[PDB]
Amino acid sequence: PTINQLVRKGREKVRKKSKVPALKGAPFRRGVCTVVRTVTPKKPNSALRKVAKVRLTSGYEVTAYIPGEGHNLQEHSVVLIRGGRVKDLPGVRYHIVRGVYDAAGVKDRKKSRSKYGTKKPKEA
Amino acid sequence: GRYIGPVCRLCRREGVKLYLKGERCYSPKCAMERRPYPPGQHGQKRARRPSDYAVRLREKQKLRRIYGISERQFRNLFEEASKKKGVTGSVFLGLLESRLDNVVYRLGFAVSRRQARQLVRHGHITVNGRRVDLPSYRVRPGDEIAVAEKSRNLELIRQNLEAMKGRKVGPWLSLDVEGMKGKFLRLPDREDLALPVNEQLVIEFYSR
Amino acid sequence: AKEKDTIRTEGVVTEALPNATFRVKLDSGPEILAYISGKMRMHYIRILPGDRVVVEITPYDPTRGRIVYRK
Amino acid sequence: MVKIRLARFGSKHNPHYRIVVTDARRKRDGKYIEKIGYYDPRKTTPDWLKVDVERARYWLSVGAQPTDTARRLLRQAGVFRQE
Amino acid sequence: PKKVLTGVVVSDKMQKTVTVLVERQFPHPLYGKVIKRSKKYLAHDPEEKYKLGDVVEIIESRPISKRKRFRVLRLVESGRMDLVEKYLIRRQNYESLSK
Amino acid sequence: MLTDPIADMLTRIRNATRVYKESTDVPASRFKEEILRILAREGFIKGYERVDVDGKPYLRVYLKYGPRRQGPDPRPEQVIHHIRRISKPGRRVYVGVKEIPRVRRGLGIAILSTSKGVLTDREARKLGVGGELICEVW
RNA sequence: AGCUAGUUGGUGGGGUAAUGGCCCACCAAGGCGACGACGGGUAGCCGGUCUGAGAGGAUGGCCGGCCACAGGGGCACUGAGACACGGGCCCCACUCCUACGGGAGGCAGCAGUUAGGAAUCUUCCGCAAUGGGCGCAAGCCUGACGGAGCGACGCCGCUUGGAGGAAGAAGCCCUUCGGGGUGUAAACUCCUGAACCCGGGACGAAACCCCCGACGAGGGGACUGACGGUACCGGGGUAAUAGCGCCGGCCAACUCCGUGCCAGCAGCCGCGGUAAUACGGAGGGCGCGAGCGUUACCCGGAUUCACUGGGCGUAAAGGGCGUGUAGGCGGCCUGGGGCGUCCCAUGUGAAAGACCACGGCUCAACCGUGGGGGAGCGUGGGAUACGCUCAGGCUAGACG
Ligand SMILES: [Mg+2]
Ligand SMILES: [Mg+2]
Ligand SMILES: [Mg+2]
Ligand SMILES: [Mg+2]
Ligand SMILES: [Mg+2]
Ligand SMILES: [Mg+2]
Ligand SMILES: [Mg+2]
Ligand SMILES: [Mg+2]
Ligand SMILES: [Mg+2]
Ligand SMILES: [Mg+2]
Ligand SMILES: [Mg+2]
Ligand SMILES: [Mg+2]
Ligand SMILES: [Mg+2]
Ligand SMILES: [Mg+2]
Ligand SMILES: [Mg+2]
Ligand SMILES: [Mg+2]
Ligand SMILES: [Mg+2]
Ligand SMILES: [Mg+2]
Ligand SMILES: [Mg+2]
Ligand SMILES: [Mg+2]
Ligand SMILES: [Mg+2]
Ligand SMILES: [Mg+2]
Ligand SMILES: [Mg+2]
Ligand SMILES: [Mg+2]
Ligand SMILES: [Mg+2]
Ligand SMILES: [Mg+2]
Ligand SMILES: [Mg+2]
Ligand SMILES: [Mg+2]
Ligand SMILES: [Mg+2]
Ligand SMILES: [Mg+2]
Ligand SMILES: [Mg+2]
Ligand SMILES: [Mg+2]
Ligand SMILES: [Mg+2]
Ligand SMILES: [Mg+2]
Ligand SMILES: [Mg+2]
Ligand SMILES: [Mg+2]
Ligand SMILES: [Mg+2]
Ligand SMILES: [Mg+2]
Ligand SMILES: [Mg+2]
Ligand SMILES: [Mg+2]
Ligand SMILES: [Mg+2]
Repeated sequence: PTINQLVRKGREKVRKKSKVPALKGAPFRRGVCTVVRTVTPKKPNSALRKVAKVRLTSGYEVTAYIPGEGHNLQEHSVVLIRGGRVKDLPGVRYHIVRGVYDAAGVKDRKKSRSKYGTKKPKEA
Repeated sequence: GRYIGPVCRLCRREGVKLYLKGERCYSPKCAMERRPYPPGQHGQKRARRPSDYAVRLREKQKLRRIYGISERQFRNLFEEASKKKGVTGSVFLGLLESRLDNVVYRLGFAVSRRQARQLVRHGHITVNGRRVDLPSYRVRPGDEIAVAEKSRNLELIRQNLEAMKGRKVGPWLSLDVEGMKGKFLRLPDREDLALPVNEQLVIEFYSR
Repeated sequence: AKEKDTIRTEGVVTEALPNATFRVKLDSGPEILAYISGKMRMHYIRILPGDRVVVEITPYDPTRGRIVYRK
Repeated sequence: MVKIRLARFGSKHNPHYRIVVTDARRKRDGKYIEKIGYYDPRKTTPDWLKVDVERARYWLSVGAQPTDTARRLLRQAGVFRQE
Repeated sequence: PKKVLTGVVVSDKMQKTVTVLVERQFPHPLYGKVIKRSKKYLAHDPEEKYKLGDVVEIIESRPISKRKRFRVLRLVESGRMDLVEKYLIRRQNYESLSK
Repeated sequence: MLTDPIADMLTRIRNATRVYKESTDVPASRFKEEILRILAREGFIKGYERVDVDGKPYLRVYLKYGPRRQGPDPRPEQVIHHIRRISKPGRRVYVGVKEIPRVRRGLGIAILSTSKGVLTDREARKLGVGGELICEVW
């Protein structure tokens, strides 16, 4: 437009939408689990994905993805949220970190380790 | 700190000679001389087209490995160079050279850069009358550097000196071959050095 | 690893849902939204409510299976 | 009260003091009126201490008061010197 | 300097008090464009001499009231009812703007 | 409204350059005349004069071009590649001695109305004065 | 979208160090507002910080300024100064004692407990330095401060060896069975000598005091150490922690086996339903490296809120048009004013940083010294082309 218009009104600033209500911009959040269940992905992909319905110390009821290949998660398991969309699962926004709390290191991982929070094999 | 471990492998990866063993990298043995190909399995695989980032990256790696440095340090040096007035590529190079280990190497107090660094570390080199033990020492021009007095007596250094007896010492430096001494005179230039570098590429890589 | 605890149980097809997600009244007991295998999708194999299909069921939560065998 | 005092800047073990003119009720690091000189305890430099004399004299005249160390420093660098 | 300001008498509806309109022109901090920016002021005048429509010199002063911090130095131009009227019309419109 | 005059003049010039008629007609101002003079000095136009169209004073513009060009797109080589009025009326910009913008690194020019008449970039620098950034030419 | 009744202005008084609707008595009936009032939400604010080519944008941790609040609220007193952080009173909320009548409290001081929470530190030594405050002084106080403790929390520095050493051991992996890879890597030779132990050992600290000099200037003397037997130097002296990410494209780096749209990976495209350079493993490689990756959050890339620097026939997007208010914007000539605007001088722009130079801690980070710049704002002077303004005219706009 014309600078006069700008002067009159101003530019409507990019109010940055939050991708994550982990509240506060809380870089993690620990919480307890409603139900450990399993979900169908979408139109492109098909695989029984291991999810957890999670209640948080923020106060929200959000679903969360569990990593690895063999989990050890119950229900009143104390869990730690990572945050970060998986693409496939809808309504799903937060990962869980395996390695601390009631999510321990996935055994039989020796390559991709830290991301899954599993300790080192003492080499011979 | 150090890279440490397998060296001539880096040279192989680069494809242009390093002289990073010194001798050995001088004898028919750097693997560059006898073996001239990428390391690991696909060492003999028909060359992938290097993406334009990749070439730059490779060049940077070459350069960084040449003087034997941590990458953070290198980055800092680059930043400093950029901050300074002049030709960044040339000035940066000069500054890099102006590190103590490099100086030691180029004056031939040790025959390899790693070796030079080691020597610097243990309490061997003496800056204007006092020992310094840090590879990242920035030696400003017109500066006098010696071998230590009670460390004056070691055989290796003598041998190295002898090797540097007869042949030329880089234009910006000069050495005393008897009193175990050496001057760093001028802050080295682009044309003053025969490096395998193309510093422009490195600079470009850094920009991002 | 590939942790195999998968229960290979048969069942009569109950309710035809979208996406080829067939409620299958199993020989085990309760019906779940068990969907169709990728193999079946590839070969173009139509299931109707009236077949005894094999559903490969998970022990974590018996709510979702997988129709593997053609009828 | 208006005080002429050293202020610590610098580092741990490696101290550095500014001969400064400031207020009584101020932070030892605080917004002083006027930087008048400098002194390093470590004697590390040949030009370790230096004051500007004229300004110091002026401050004294108004009625600024030196604390002890500051006073000593002034004496050393010649301000209380009379001729 | 006891700050010196140019502006017009928009209102006398008061004992001794004059209302002044300083149209200070300023640049915008961003878009370059210069804006006629108006601020109202209230000046003490110990005479009632200054009438509805006069441009006057307003001086930074010690306060006499809850926002009334200027004496009138002097008259500049008497009787420019144009700039008066604009303001009045704007004020009138303000009543029309609501609801 | 023929609203800004200078801008209008510039536009006319640009149009002329685009469609290659060695002369154009624009209404008459002192400001305009001064600008034209500056342009002439610099070399962007062969000259000008001021004649009459309908009992109204008018400034003719004797344009300039570079040599008739080779190959495809014959179009005589253009000397005024581009023109732009920066201090657009209402959006009025003001620059100082440390704010004269080095236009094309030196191969076009800016035009700066100053206290010291109507004048150019180098001149401004010499005289150490600032003013209004009416226009940019390259 | 209207708000306002001590609310706006007045006279007097009171109160105050001092103006004042701060408050009161009485009179007037205004005032502000779409140039964004009141209301809501949000929020300490800045020097700054990070980013960014810059303009900007976001941020305001520490460090310095200034405000504000010391359970919540409200108020005074005293004093030069508070409406008073470790001073008072009173109500409410809470924890402590109670012989039930009543009091005690306030760590948002250091240290820690407790809670929340992903997450944050030693119930540390010292008055030695500097500052504080009292005191003639000695001195006394000081969780200001100085330091140590813990944490790869961030940045920087250094170690985890180097010189040899096969046209190439084993180990392990592919194979087109020749061979290649790992890899000069190893082993082994030589040397060095971080760690480590012994020998010393600070600089930081010379004053305040004392005497000669008048209790001045000046001169001599003494005492003074938490850090810390630390740093550092002298001698010896051991080859002495490597990890994590990724490896389809972006994007640096590929093969084999396992697995079969399953298990899984994912930042996006998307990979996987039997030869997966995308999944699990194994080598190889690549990236950095005592760290690297994940997550949060900000800027960048987004010239994707566009002032620099975007658009609106069909992509999001011209309102249905008219009249018209504020507003914005404006023809040609001549003169004045000089508000904008420019210029020159200065005053300011505290320090720290950011920038240059130099110096110091064995380099660097860190830190010092000196300079320079600095948007903006104030004052003095000028300039008048350009906007503005006032005056006069002009007919090309407009109207008749
Ligand atoms: Mg490091
Ligand atoms: Mg299975
Ligand atoms: Mg009343
Ligand atoms: Mg009064
Ligand atoms: Mg009031
Ligand atoms: Mg609120
Ligand atoms: Mg802010
Ligand atoms: Mg602060
Ligand atoms: Mg207070
Ligand atoms: Mg209280
Ligand atoms: Mg209170
Ligand atoms: Mg008192
Ligand atoms: Mg009092
Ligand atoms: Mg109180
Ligand atoms: Mg505390
Ligand atoms: Mg606790
Ligand atoms: Mg907790
Ligand atoms: Mg601490
Ligand atoms: Mg004590
Ligand atoms: Mg003291
Ligand atoms: Mg006593
Ligand atoms: Mg401390
Ligand atoms: Mg550390
Ligand atoms: Mg070796
Ligand atoms: Mg000892
Ligand atoms: Mg080893
Ligand atoms: Mg992975
Ligand atoms: Mg990938
Ligand atoms: Mg793989
Ligand atoms: Mg990190
Ligand atoms: Mg634009
Ligand atoms: Mg667009
Ligand atoms: Mg459309
Ligand atoms: Mg319309
Ligand atoms: Mg109008
Ligand atoms: Mg106008
Ligand atoms: Mg400063
Ligand atoms: Mg400085
Ligand atoms: Mg130095
Ligand atoms: Mg007129
Ligand atoms: Mg007509």
